[PDB]
Amino acid sequence: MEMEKEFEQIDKSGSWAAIYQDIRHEASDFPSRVAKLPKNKNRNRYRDVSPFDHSRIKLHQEDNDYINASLIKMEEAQRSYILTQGPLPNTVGHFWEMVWEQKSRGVVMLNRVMEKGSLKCAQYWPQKEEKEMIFEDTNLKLTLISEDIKSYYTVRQLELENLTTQETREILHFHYTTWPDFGVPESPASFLNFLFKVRESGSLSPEHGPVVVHCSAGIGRSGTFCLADTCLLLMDKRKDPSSVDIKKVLLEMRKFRMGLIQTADQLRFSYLAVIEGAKFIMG
Repeated sequence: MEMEKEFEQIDKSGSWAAIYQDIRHEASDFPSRVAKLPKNKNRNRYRDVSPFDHSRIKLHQEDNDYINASLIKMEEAQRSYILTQGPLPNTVGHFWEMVWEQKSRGVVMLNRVMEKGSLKCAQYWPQKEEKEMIFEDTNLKLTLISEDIKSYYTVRQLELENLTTQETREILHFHYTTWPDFGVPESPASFLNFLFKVRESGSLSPEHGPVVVHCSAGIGRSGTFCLADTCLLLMDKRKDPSSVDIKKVLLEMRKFRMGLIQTADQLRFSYLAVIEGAKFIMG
C-alpha cells in the first residue's frame, strides 16, 4: 500500500502495536559474540543492546578492538551510517578514535546528557573554548571552536587532533536538544528541519566517512533519524515514489543493528516524518 493512506488505515483501526510486533517477529537474528565477552562488559551500556559481529565497527587496536557501534550500509539509497550508544566514562576515548579512523565529518546526538534524572551518556565534548579535552588512552585532543544555540538544536564546530601525527580535522556536532523525556514529538517539523541541516553540512555525503549517530542505546531515536533520511532519499531517486515501503526499509536496516525503532509510537512518528517531509521536498 501507499504510505499516507496505510497510515490513516492503521490510525482508524488502532493497530500500531500489532504492526510493530510483526516487525519484531520478522527481524534478523545474527550472532554478537564479541560484545558478550567478559572483557567487554564495561564497554556496553545495556546488556540487551549489542552490535552484530558481521557489521560491528572495529577499532584499529590490537589489544581490544571492541566498541558498541554498527555500520548500516544502504545499497540502493547509497548512504551509510554508523549507529552507536552514548559514550560511557570508560569509552569516550574509543568513541573519538572511531570518529578519526572512520573519517567521519559529523556526529549526530539525539539525547540530553541527563534525562529523567539519570545520566544517559558521558559529557564527551568540551563546553568552553579554553578548556580542551585530552584522551590519553587513544592519544587524541578535542577543542571547542564555536557553538550556535538555536531553539530546537545546537551546532558545534570541534577540532580533533591526532597527537601521534599532529594531523587535525574539523568535526561538526549536531545536537537535537528537544526530544521529550517521555514519548515522541507531537509534530515532526523540528526533527525534519534538523535532518535538513545535517544534510546541508555535507556530513551525510559520499566524500566523507559515515556520519556517527547516537542516542542513549543507539537504536530508538537513532533508528528514526536514519530510517527517515533513507526513505526520503529513495522517494527522490525512484520513478514511482509511492513504491517506498517503510516497513521493508526498516527490516533491511535491522539486518545491520538489532532493535531499531523501540516502540510503536516511534514507528508511527517515523511514518509521520516521511509523509510530511515528502511534501516539503517538492510543495
